[PDB]
Amino acid sequence: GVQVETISPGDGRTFPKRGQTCVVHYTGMLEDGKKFDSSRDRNKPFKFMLGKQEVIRGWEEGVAQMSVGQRAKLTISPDYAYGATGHPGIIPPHATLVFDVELLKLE
Repeated sequence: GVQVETISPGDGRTFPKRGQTCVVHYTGMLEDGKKFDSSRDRNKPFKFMLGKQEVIRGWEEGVAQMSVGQRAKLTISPDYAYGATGHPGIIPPHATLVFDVELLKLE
């Protein structure tokens, strides 16, 4: 399902763990390449404890594969995201997500 892909290498070491405050700039675009979200546009770094289940399952799972300082593409499967439900008002149901994640810093 989810198929996170390395873009550019990080430390190659510190993968995300339980309870860590993951910190990433990112953007979010559909399969079509149409965007729906940007971390940077806000210019605010995005922060989330991993395993907290506060996010879509694919984000919760696939970020862990990334290293600190790594840039990576999250081609998250819809089932691991909003899926058939879809994100109301934004993401149409059954749409694979594509994130240009950059793991700034685990915290």
